[PDB]
Amino acid sequence: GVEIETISPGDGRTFPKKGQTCVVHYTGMLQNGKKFDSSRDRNKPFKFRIGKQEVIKGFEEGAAQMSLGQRAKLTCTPDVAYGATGHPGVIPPNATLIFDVELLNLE
Repeated sequence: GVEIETISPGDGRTFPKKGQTCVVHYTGMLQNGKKFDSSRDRNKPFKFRIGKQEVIKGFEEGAAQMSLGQRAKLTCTPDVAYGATGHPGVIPPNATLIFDVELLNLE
């Protein structure tokens, strides 16, 4: 259940592929709640690649459905990230997640 809500500007052509290492400014948001995570805090913008299941499934499908310079808004369903489990102390079980994602990558 990946729904993309894009703030317009960017290119719409540089799509990330497998074996490509990308740079994402993410920011976590809880539905009807406070924040829990931000790459803007540490300002080391989380260099990761595509094709190793490093990220969670809802964030992974949100990566390939974006392009260079775009600014989307993810809405991750509980069943793809942590809904049955819950990340201990940080994410409760059955939690729907919101992410502020801008793709300023390379490659």
